[PDB]
Amino acid sequence: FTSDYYQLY
Amino acid sequence: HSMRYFFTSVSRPGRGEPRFIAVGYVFVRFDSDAASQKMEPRAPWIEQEGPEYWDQETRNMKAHSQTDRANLGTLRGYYNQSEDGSHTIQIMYGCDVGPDGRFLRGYRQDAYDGKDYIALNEDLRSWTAADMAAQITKRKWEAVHAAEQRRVYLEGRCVDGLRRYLENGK
Amino acid sequence: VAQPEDQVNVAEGNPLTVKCTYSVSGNPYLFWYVQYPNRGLQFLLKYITGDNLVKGSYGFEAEFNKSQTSFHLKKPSALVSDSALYFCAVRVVTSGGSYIPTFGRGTSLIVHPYIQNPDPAVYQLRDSKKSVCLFTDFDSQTNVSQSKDSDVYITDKCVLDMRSMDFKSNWSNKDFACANAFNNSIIPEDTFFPS
Amino acid sequence: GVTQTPRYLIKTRGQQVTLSCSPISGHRSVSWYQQTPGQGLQFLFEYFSETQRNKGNFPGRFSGRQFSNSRSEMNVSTLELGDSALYLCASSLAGDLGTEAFFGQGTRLTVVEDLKNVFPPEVAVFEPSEAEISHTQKATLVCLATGFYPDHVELSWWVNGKEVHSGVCTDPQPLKEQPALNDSRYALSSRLRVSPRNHFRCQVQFYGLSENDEWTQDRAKPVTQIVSAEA
Repeated sequence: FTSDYYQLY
Repeated sequence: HSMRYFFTSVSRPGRGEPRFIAVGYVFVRFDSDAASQKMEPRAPWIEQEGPEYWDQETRNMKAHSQTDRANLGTLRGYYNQSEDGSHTIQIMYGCDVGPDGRFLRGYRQDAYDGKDYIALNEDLRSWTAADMAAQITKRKWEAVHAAEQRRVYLEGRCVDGLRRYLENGK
Repeated sequence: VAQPEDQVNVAEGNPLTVKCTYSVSGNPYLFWYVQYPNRGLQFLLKYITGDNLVKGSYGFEAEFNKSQTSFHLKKPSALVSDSALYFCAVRVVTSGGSYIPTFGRGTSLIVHPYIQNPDPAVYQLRDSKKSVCLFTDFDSQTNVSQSKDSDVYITDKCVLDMRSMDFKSNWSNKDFACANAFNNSIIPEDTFFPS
Repeated sequence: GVTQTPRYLIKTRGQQVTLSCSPISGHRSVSWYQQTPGQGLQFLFEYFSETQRNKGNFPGRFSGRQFSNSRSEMNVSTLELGDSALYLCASSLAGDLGTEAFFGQGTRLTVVEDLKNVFPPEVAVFEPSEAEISHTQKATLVCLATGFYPDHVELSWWVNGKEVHSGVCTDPQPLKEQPALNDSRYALSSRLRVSPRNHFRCQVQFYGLSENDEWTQDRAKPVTQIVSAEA
């Protein structure tokens, strides 16, 4: 469900 | 039974802030230029999840919108692409599960301007780069053990969310 | 995380034994946090993947053991500065992928100093015009207990560090005498009491 | 580091407080902690770019919010006696498992049931005895911060007008003058040991009452102030 871990580039 | 999240992020220069599309697939659609400005659903069997999910996910990808803005600004440096304007990011993370609902394999391959970028392997611990700029992303996504955290999401809210999604069929 | 020993007593130069035990329904993503006095929690070391024998800041190390389900912060050389509240934090990774840090109840590692030449004395200090009596320069073996009268107050032993000298050392308004307020607990029989 | 305001604060029961936290430059994730002497360090709630991602086990009167620039604020409205603790804020990059976690210096709060129990500390410094000079050829000074409540005191020794961490050993915990009642009048003490132009000063910075709290008791008002004792 759209991981709250949105890792940055 | 997959779970894909195609995160279309077009900069849309001129008018202002980037115009973001968050079509996910098993589903949902966060058009940042729509009227709702909330996580409007595009799937029948997602309405059964209540305010413990709608607000959580809405704020989660409100955060993800700023994350994609930041990463798009980052690729302004990485590729050193033309600053003339529009440049689209295509996130494609997710994971497959067996009919048992356990973690079969995970896949987080990145796609900037249609082509390839950093890509996650079958081991779910080591990525696979695609060009000179992707190795920079390798450095930081292997240094902070982001591989482990994306694993436990793929062995997690990916697996658990897709479990609940398969359960959505009553 | 369950840190069993509330007060760990380690001499200067002994194997530190800050016991950490974790109970999680998942992989151990372990973390050590030192809380120096008058500051916040600072990062010591972490075990995510790779070597069981890990290393961290300030010379600390840990041995992630499946044979003990323990993550003992070990340090062969003890410093007085190690006297701090050590938190063993296991970051139980949420299904989403966000770390929820759950800490222990706190281990008060006192790191009792090894006083080379104790010479205990009890000398009184007067005001700038109540008076305090000070018990000092005693070995770490002595244990101090509180007093009986509510007028009489006893201050805990304090490990002051002469880092410029590499030296260490650990009241009432009433008829009250500094030769008293010492029957409370064990005292060194050679304690110096200027009457 | 994660700069936090207010540093120390006192209120009464039912009064509203607001604490502020600003993460590291570029950090976009913020966690909140509460440190009780009894229950240890409890998780309050975690924000990440205008999104509360995780929350702890606290009543509904603990609330927080983070603005667009990653700055987060914490406020408490109905103050019960269990709200006496140190409130910590954390930072991160995106919630990475290996990005460490930079914690702040915290804000310690204590809720007085009545305004009359808040007092300014009475601080005096006791000159060293000549017995110590004859015994160990050194000198130790025993300060006393007495009659202050709550114990939101930053007892910092300033030798020659500057904060010193060498030779200073201040009590980890002040002792209660009168432990019978729920409140107290804690009497603190400190030992500064050195080897007459020195200026050993036992600054007990009391973080007392604020201007918002109306006061009806007869005596003087002990707002946040400086009570300095020198020898």
